[PDB]
Amino acid sequence: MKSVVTTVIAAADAAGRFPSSSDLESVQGSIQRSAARLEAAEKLAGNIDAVAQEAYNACIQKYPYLNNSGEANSTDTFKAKCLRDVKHYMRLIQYSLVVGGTGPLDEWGIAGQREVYRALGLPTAPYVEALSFARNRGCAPRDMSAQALTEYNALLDYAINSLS
Amino acid sequence: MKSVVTTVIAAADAAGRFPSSSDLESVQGSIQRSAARLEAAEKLAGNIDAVAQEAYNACIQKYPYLNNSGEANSTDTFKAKCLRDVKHYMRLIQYSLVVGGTGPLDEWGIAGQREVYRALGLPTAPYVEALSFARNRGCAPRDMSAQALTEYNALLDYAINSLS
Amino acid sequence: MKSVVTTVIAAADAAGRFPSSSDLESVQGSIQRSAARLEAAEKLAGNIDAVAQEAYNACIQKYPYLNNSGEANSTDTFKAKCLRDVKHYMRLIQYSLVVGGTGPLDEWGIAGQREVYRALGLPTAPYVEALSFARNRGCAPRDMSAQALTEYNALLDYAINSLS
Amino acid sequence: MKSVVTTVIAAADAAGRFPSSSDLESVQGSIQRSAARLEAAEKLAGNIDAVAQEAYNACIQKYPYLNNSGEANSTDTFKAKCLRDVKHYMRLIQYSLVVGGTGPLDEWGIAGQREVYRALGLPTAPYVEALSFARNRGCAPRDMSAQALTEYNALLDYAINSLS
Amino acid sequence: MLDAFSRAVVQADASTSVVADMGALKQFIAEGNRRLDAVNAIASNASCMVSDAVAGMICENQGLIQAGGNCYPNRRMAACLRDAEIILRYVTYALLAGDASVLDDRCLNGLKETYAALGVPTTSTVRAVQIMKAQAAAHIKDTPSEARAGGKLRKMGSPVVEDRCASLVAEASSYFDRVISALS
Amino acid sequence: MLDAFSRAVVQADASTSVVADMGALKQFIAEGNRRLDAVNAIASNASCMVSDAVAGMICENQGLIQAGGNCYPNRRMAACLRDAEIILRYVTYALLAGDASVLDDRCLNGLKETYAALGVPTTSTVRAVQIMKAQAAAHIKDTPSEARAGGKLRKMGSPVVEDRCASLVAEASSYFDRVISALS
Amino acid sequence: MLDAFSRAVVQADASTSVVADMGALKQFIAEGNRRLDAVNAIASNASCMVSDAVAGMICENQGLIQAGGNCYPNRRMAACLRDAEIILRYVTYALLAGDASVLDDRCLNGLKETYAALGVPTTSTVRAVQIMKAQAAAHIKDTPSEARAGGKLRKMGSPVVEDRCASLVAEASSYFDRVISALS
Amino acid sequence: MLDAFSRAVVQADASTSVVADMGALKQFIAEGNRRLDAVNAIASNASCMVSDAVAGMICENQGLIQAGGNCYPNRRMAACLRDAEIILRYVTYALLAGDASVLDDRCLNGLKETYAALGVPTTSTVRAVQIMKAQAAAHIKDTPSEARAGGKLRKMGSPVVEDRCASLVAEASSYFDRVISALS
Ligand SMILES: *C(=C)C1=C(C)[C@@H](Cc2[nH]c(/C=C3N=C(/C=C4\NC(=O)[C@H](C)[C@H]4[C@@H](*)C)C(C)=C\3CCC(=O)O)c(CCC(=O)O)c2C)NC1=O
Ligand SMILES: *C(=C)C1=C(C)[C@@H](Cc2[nH]c(/C=C3N=C(/C=C4\NC(=O)[C@H](C)[C@H]4[C@@H](*)C)C(C)=C\3CCC(=O)O)c(CCC(=O)O)c2C)NC1=O
Ligand SMILES: *C(=C)C1=C(C)[C@@H](Cc2[nH]c(/C=C3N=C(/C=C4\NC(=O)[C@H](C)[C@H]4[C@@H](*)C)C(C)=C\3CCC(=O)O)c(CCC(=O)O)c2C)NC1=O
Ligand SMILES: *C(=C)C1=C(C)[C@@H](Cc2[nH]c(/C=C3N=C(/C=C4\NC(=O)[C@H](C)[C@H]4[C@@H](*)C)C(C)=C\3CCC(=O)O)c(CCC(=O)O)c2C)NC1=O
Ligand SMILES: *[C@@H](C)[C@H]1/C(=C/C2=NC(=C\c3[nH]c(C[C@H]4NC(=O)C(C=C)=C4C)c(C)c3CCC(=O)O)/C(CCC(=O)O)=C2C)NC(=O)[C@@H]1C
Ligand SMILES: *[C@@H](C)[C@H]1/C(=C/C2=NC(=C\c3[nH]c(C[C@H]4NC(=O)C(C=C)=C4C)c(C)c3CCC(=O)O)/C(CCC(=O)O)=C2C)NC(=O)[C@@H]1C
Ligand SMILES: *[C@@H](C)[C@H]1/C(=C/C2=NC(=C\c3[nH]c(C[C@H]4NC(=O)C(C=C)=C4C)c(C)c3CCC(=O)O)/C(CCC(=O)O)=C2C)NC(=O)[C@@H]1C
Ligand SMILES: *[C@@H](C)[C@H]1/C(=C/C2=NC(=C\c3[nH]c(C[C@H]4NC(=O)C(C=C)=C4C)c(C)c3CCC(=O)O)/C(CCC(=O)O)=C2C)NC(=O)[C@@H]1C
Ligand SMILES: *[C@H](C)[C@H]1/C(=C/C2=NC(=C\c3[nH]c(C[C@H]4NC(=O)C(C=C)=C4C)c(C)c3CCC(=O)O)/C(CCC(=O)O)=C2C)NC(=O)[C@@H]1C
Ligand SMILES: *[C@H](C)[C@H]1/C(=C/C2=NC(=C\c3[nH]c(C[C@H]4NC(=O)C(C=C)=C4C)c(C)c3CCC(=O)O)/C(CCC(=O)O)=C2C)NC(=O)[C@@H]1C
Ligand SMILES: *[C@H](C)[C@H]1/C(=C/C2=NC(=C\c3[nH]c(C[C@H]4NC(=O)C(C=C)=C4C)c(C)c3CCC(=O)O)/C(CCC(=O)O)=C2C)NC(=O)[C@@H]1C
Ligand SMILES: *[C@H](C)[C@H]1/C(=C/C2=NC(=C\c3[nH]c(C[C@H]4NC(=O)C(C=C)=C4C)c(C)c3CCC(=O)O)/C(CCC(=O)O)=C2C)NC(=O)[C@@H]1C
Ligand SMILES: *[C@H](C)[C@H]1/C(=C/C2=NC(=C\c3[nH]c(C[C@H]4NC(=O)C(C=C)=C4C)c(C)c3CCC(=O)O)/C(CCC(=O)O)=C2C)NC(=O)[C@@H]1C
Ligand SMILES: O=P([O-])([O-])O
Ligand SMILES: O=P([O-])([O-])O
Ligand SMILES: O=P([O-])([O-])O
Ligand SMILES: O=P([O-])([O-])O
Ligand SMILES: O=P([O-])([O-])O
Ligand SMILES: O=P([O-])([O-])O
Ligand SMILES: O=P([O-])([O-])O
Ligand SMILES: O=P([O-])([O-])O
Ligand code: NA
Ligand code: NA
Ligand code: NA
Ligand code: NA
Ligand code: NA
Repeated sequence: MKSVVTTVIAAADAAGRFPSSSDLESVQGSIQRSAARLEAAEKLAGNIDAVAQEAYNACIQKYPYLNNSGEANSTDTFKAKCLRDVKHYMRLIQYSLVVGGTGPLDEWGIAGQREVYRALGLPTAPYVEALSFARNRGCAPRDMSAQALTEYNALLDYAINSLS
Repeated sequence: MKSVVTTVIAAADAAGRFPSSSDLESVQGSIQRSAARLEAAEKLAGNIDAVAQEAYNACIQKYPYLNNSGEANSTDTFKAKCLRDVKHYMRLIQYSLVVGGTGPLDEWGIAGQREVYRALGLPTAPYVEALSFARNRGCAPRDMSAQALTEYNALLDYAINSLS
Repeated sequence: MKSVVTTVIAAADAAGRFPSSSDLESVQGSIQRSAARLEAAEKLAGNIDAVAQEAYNACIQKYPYLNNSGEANSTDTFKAKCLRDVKHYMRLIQYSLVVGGTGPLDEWGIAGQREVYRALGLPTAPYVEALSFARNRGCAPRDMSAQALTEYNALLDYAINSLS
Repeated sequence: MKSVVTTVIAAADAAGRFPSSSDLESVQGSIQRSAARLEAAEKLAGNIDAVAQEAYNACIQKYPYLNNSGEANSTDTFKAKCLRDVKHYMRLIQYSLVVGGTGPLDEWGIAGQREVYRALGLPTAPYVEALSFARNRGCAPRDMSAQALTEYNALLDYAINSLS
Repeated sequence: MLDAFSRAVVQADASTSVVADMGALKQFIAEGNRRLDAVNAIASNASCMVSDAVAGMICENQGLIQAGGNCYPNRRMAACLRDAEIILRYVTYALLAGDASVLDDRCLNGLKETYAALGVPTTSTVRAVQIMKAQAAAHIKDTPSEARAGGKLRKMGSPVVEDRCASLVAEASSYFDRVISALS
Repeated sequence: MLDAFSRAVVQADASTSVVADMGALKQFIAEGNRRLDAVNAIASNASCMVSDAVAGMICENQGLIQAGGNCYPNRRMAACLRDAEIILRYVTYALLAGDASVLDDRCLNGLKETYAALGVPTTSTVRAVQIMKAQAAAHIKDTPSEARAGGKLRKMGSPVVEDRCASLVAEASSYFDRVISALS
Repeated sequence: MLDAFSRAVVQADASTSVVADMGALKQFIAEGNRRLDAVNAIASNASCMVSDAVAGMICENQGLIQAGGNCYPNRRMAACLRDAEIILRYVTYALLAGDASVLDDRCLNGLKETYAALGVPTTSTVRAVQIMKAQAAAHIKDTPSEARAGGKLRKMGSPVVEDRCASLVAEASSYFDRVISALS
Repeated sequence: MLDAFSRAVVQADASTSVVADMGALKQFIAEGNRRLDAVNAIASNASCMVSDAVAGMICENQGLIQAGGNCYPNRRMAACLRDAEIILRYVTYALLAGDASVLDDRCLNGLKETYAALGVPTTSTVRAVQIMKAQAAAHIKDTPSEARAGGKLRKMGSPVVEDRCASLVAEASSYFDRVISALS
């Protein structure tokens, strides 16, 4: 699971090395940046339902054709799954804020996503719009500090890039 | 050359990734730890000759047989080389403090050292003793701060471990 | 284990060949040379303790610093182990004379030697001097035939090379 | 070209080794066996036309159908080429006795032989009979010493095996 | 690869000397947070940048999307998009490291010869890289325009200073210039 | 591999729930400098630890260096020294990460079976590990004795607290105990 | 692989002792020329031996060359011929070395399982190996019969002794028995 | 690779003729024991030769061990020691075979071009090979000097003849000259 520490351990192990000076220095970066990313993680842990609900609503507002017969937001099951999927991305962003690398999002969100959505005929633009809404929505210090918001926004952009 | 940033870049490149959260976080560690290691680097840059001279002196005091006819410190040229060698290690330590990883020591000191010393009949114990003397010599706050001295000592132990 | 016959069998097997002319001819060389090397092996078998003792004694005479507190010949246990080690190399030489290839010395003496002596901070120069003494000591016809002595000396020089 | 010495060199090179005891011992086998094989080589060099002629005559005696219309010994050009081919094998045997390994026979006779004879519709049994006649013909000490004859016969059987 | 600090060490080693000027190195550290922001600004906008740059290259040279053109058929368009991303990726590594060596060594060396053997057109390659250079400068300054953003505008929200990180803009632009230099 | 933070994530993902407990995470961060000192204390002393542990295993069990012993001949001694280093290396990774997964996955899984196929004696392996555990504890606490240091004593110079990093000593010891459990 | 001499050294090494008793070893040297003749006798006749042995196996069991038989169709007959030759080749290596290790390590290990998975019949394989054992005995003694030679008789012309190399015949035979036992 | 005898066979095959001149080949055989002594003389002293030669090359050119020198830093010194040993190894193979083919084919072909691309200096490589040539000549003749032996003198003890193996010294020296000519 990609984080600061697992990246440097994997590099050390590939070379048969004990942890050395740059490995310790890297982990000091986690000590320093952790406050911002855990602040965002805590915000998101407390308010993920509302955050996901509004992002979902925004993507349907953008693309009302999804409500038409045969389309991906058209049935009660579909509506529930689409909201659930937005919440899954947010949860994986919460995890990635906890870890301080993209591992959770990479392994549990991104890997396979394109194949799944192609198979099920799910368009990617609504996913992008939900995440895009969420990315443009936050402001500091209203919602969280400026650096917490930097961390949150970076993970949303990471997700957006993976679907673009 | 191994450092915080080249390690993360190499890991990113192997996976076809742009820099991501854990890469930036790792580099913040360099921002943080730099003061300590650069303090040590400055001290060593300003006093390298005296530091090497006393460490060299200590290894010959330990192993006076090196002066006896035929041995590795017994002539003027040999004497000069041995002191020079001790200074090379301390210069590579200075470089490693600047870089924040062991790259300079690895690439320009450690690689090949055992084969060179073997071929030339040069015993490794006196190298270890010079570095050991240097490792036990420093104290804080006299010579530098406690964390500068931690950086300095860790690289000396890195070099000692390479020869042990 | 490397010998005349295992070398030619390995080469034949790699090519899917029965033994052929050059394989048989190689083994004729063992029939011819065995007299010299087995003579040396029998001499060494019958006098190994004295031969190793004088080699050990020579290496300590060259390096009296080994007797000093904290050095590798400084305790009764260490003195016994050093003599033992010299005897191990002579025993492996005896085995190599029996086999007619360097297999026993390569597999049971040389492989790992550098790593062992490094880890224990044992200097290699005393091993080299013991073997060197042994190499320069014999003369023919006093000790054995001139071709026997050639065989014995060649294996001592093979061991010296491995440590040099 | 496979010989005693090239086999041990190739094995030493694959392992990054200088020549060692078993390599020298193998070559002493060539010093010893060379008398036998160079005796056979000398006799064959001096009498190759007669040796080849009678072997060729024997193979046609065994297979007179080869003289019939359309068969492989039925024209003057075919007759000349068949005898020439018998002589080629005997010359390669002569070379193999000189080298002390099968290299010249392997590379210049055996390699490709089955493809060539198949393409031209040439039966192998007459080749085998020529070599078989040659193999059963010699006697010692009339033609050469018993050990020279053993070398000659072994290469003839090596050639027969390659065609059987 | 090297970084800005090992680059200084290589220069010192040329005269078997200690690194004595702590000044420029302490400047790298002082601007370290800005440098992280600059990298974030590019990486965070990379898909948009690549797509827009390749599209721009094409709208300025329609021959690329007609028979015989090097972004025709779909396979070639795809390969071009991939390359523009690769290039931007290695530029971003150079900016994180504060040194061009990873870009030079892992992306640029052999690129001219590779493209010449394939018939990838230099003129158009240059334009794609120029557009990415301009995009990168705007994102580092956090001044992208609505006019160029095609409904996809992003603001980074870093602490603003009057020069808008001019030295980092210049450095980033120098790396894009190295890409272009490597084609001739 | 996992680390202490991704461990919490995997536990939460098992119930597709957010990570709610920030306090435990913040405690990891608060002891981060002491953790880095603990790792530095082992890594810095690793050659001395390994050699002393293997030598101690041998002085307590002379069978290992006598005929048919598993540290005879040189090749076997060298393999053993290498193994003790490998085990210490993966224990130190586990301590840096705050999680045993790298040690389980990359070192311990399959190792008991590998050793049974080679005949590497379990009681001696365990003893080498026990010695390394005791060394690690003393170096983390920065209280090695002269009596065990063989004239090679090192002082770390970390800032002293009354408990001398008891929690990290217990955690490091737990990783050595995991090795012992897996291999016996 | 080991040879007769290295086998003796492995014995001595088990007690960390010099090789003192050299009588058996000096006998190997005194019988070395006859061992080379024994090897030459088998290698020189190997194609005849293999073909005759597989043909004998078959003439004693026509099921092998009928529907469902393990030497039917041509590819199976060819594979059988190839195997008999492989086996004979490794037996000759064992005889040259004076030690079965090459044969056990490089030929016999896993052979039973291989044949089981393929359905190669043990009874028939054993008979082929038994025929080759008899052939090799007669060629080592240099007493093949015209009756069994099918117009292809060869005489080796080695110097005759009363026992006709009984010791080497027994040793060769033991290697063939080892092949058979590996299928038991 | 070829040896002295297969070289003669290649020459004979160029006119599809038997090898008739047995004399030069019977001279090879007569000098075989001295050839094995000559190879033993070099192989047995190889470490001392290589280290002394490379040290000699350096003491005559101190530029090699200064900044920018091709034996600086440790890695380059090691690579150079490795190469001198490789070269000597291949020369010794050629002397054992009595033919340069192994040396030309496996060591010298492409070597000058390899060194040019790396910037390995020619004059210095030649010097190291010159010193090894001179050492080899002394060891073959069994007349090394105390002056040059640095307290590591070895005597071979081979049976002395008045010419001290003049033909083999010329031959060995010719192989070293081949190396030097290939690198010049
Ligand atoms: C074809 C008709 C054609 C185009 C396609 C387009 C290409 C083009 N783009 C620019 C400049 C920029 N594009 C930017 C991209 C983005 N901004 C964002 O906010 C999102 C994240 C992203 C993707 C849309 C940016 C930042 C710029 C920089 C300038 C600015 O922001 O104002 C150019 C100009 C390049 C140059 O200066 O040489 C071009 C040509 N133009 C077309 O004609
Ligand atoms: C054989 C006669 C034999 C030994 C060899 C020795 C092995 C042994 N070692 C310990 C404990 C420690 N060894 C330590 C090592 C070092 N300390 C240093 O300062 C340097 C860097 C390094 C290498 C020498 C350390 C730190 C300890 C911890 C205890 C302490 O410091 O006081 C033990 C005890 C292990 C246990 O408690 O189970 C043993 C057995 N002893 C021998 O008998
Ligand atoms: C099928 C009708 C059938 C056979 C085919 C044949 C098989 C068989 N062969 C032997 C014994 C030997 N065969 C030998 C082979 C050869 N002798 C030579 O001179 C040439 C070079 C070579 C190939 C033809 C030899 C040497 C023997 C040994 C005995 C001897 O020489 O007298 C046997 C007997 C096996 C046994 O004893 O168990 C068999 C069965 N027999 C068939 O029925
Ligand atoms: C540096 C100032 C410097 C040197 C280092 C040295 C290099 C050098 N060495 C020789 C000649 C030989 N060296 C030999 C080596 C050995 N002899 C032994 O007995 C042992 C086993 C071995 C290792 C020490 C030998 C055999 C010679 C041959 C000459 C001799 O024996 O007298 C030379 C001379 C090369 C030549 O003749 O062209 C040089 C330059 N000299 C330095 O100045
Ligand atoms: C040009 C690049 C920008 C700009 C950037 C500035 N950033 C400044 C401060 C700052 N940035 C960060 C985030 C950065 N550090 C990290 O550790 C990580 C990720 C791990 C990132 C992305 C931090 C933490 C800080 C310091 C805190 C703060 O000041 O709020 C900054 C001010 C300091 C300086 O002058 O260098 C600037 C100028 N500014 C601009 O005007 C353009 C748009
Ligand atoms: C048990 C491990 C020790 C012990 C350790 C303590 N270390 C404390 C502080 C500290 N350590 C470092 C160095 C560390 N941080 C890094 O970034 C790097 C390398 C990149 C390393 C090696 C720093 C920077 C600090 C903080 C500065 C300081 O306090 O001086 C520390 C105090 C904080 C705390 O209570 O956690 C402790 C206790 N202490 C002991 O008693 C044993 C010997
Ligand atoms: C059972 C195997 C035989 C038999 C064999 C004997 N061979 C004897 C002597 C002998 N054989 C060779 C040839 C051999 N040596 C080589 O170097 C090579 C190839 C490179 C081969 C093939 C030599 C040189 C000699 C020695 C000279 C001589 O004796 O003429 C031999 C006599 C010595 C002894 O008793 O061991 C025997 C008995 N004898 C038999 O009766 C069966 C058929
Ligand atoms: C120049 C190279 C020397 C020198 C050499 C001579 N060696 C002579 C004889 C000889 N050497 C050996 C050992 C050799 N044969 C082997 O089988 C093996 C290893 C397997 C080796 C190392 C033997 C067995 C013999 C024959 C026994 C003997 O003569 O004592 C030799 C004399 C014969 C000849 O003239 O060719 C010479 C001259 N002599 C010199 O002056 C320089 C130093
Ligand atoms: C800065 C003043 C902005 C801006 C911000 C507004 N946000 C408003 C409501 C709102 N925002 C969110 C997302 C936020 N909550 C979280 O928990 C997280 C992340 C974990 C984020 C980023 C939510 C769920 C809500 C609704 C609940 C709430 O009021 O907090 C808001 C109120 C009016 C509105 O809903 O638009 C404002 C004003 N508004 C701006 O125009 C500037 C650019
Ligand atoms: C703490 C008070 C120690 C202690 C320290 C002493 N060190 C003394 C001299 C000394 N130390 C060094 C090494 C130091 N200089 C550097 O530039 C660097 C690293 C870059 C280090 C680690 C040198 C070269 C010297 C000699 C020059 C000088 O005096 O500064 C020293 C003076 C007396 C002496 O030489 O021993 C002391 C007192 N002494 C102690 O007793 C505690 C444990
Ligand atoms: C001092 C603690 C020793 C000692 C040392 C001597 N070293 C000798 C030669 C030598 N040293 C090195 C390593 C050095 N060169 C580098 O480029 C670097 C790192 C960048 C280092 C650390 C090399 C490569 C060499 C060989 C080339 C040369 O001569 O410079 C030396 C001369 C040995 C000889 O010529 O026979 C000595 C005496 N002497 C002592 O007593 C202790 C063991
Ligand atoms: C040739 C005349 C030499 C020389 C030789 C001397 N050796 C003496 C004693 C001696 N040598 C050995 C080693 C020898 N014994 C073995 O078993 C083996 C190999 C297996 C070898 C090489 C031993 C153990 C001894 C002591 C017992 C004994 O006397 O045999 C010796 C006696 C005086 C002395 O001890 O130095 C001589 C004269 N001396 C020379 O000066 C020329 C060059
Ligand atoms: C042993 C006494 C045999 C036997 C042998 C005879 N061979 C006869 C003639 C003959 N043999 C060869 C082949 C021979 N010459 C060579 O140069 C070489 C190898 C290089 C070999 C193996 C030739 C070419 C000839 C014809 C020329 C000649 O007379 O030498 C021979 C004469 C009568 C005949 O032609 O058969 C005999 C007696 N004869 C026997 O009865 C026993 C079993
Ligand atoms: O993984 P993906 O499916 O390619 O997104
Ligand atoms: O690299 P090294 O030589 O092994 O130290
Ligand atoms: O094996 P080594 O350790 O390299 O001697
Ligand atoms: O090579 P070959 O054709 O198979 O004979
Ligand atoms: O590491 P690099 O060489 O830069 O790729
Ligand atoms: O990464 P991993 O799977 O833990 O080894
Ligand atoms: O060599 P080997 O192990 O017998 O196969
Ligand atoms: O074998 P070779 O071809 O000479 O490498
Ligand atoms: Na993308
Ligand atoms: Na070490
Ligand atoms: Na060596
Ligand atoms: Na065949
Ligand atoms: Na267990």
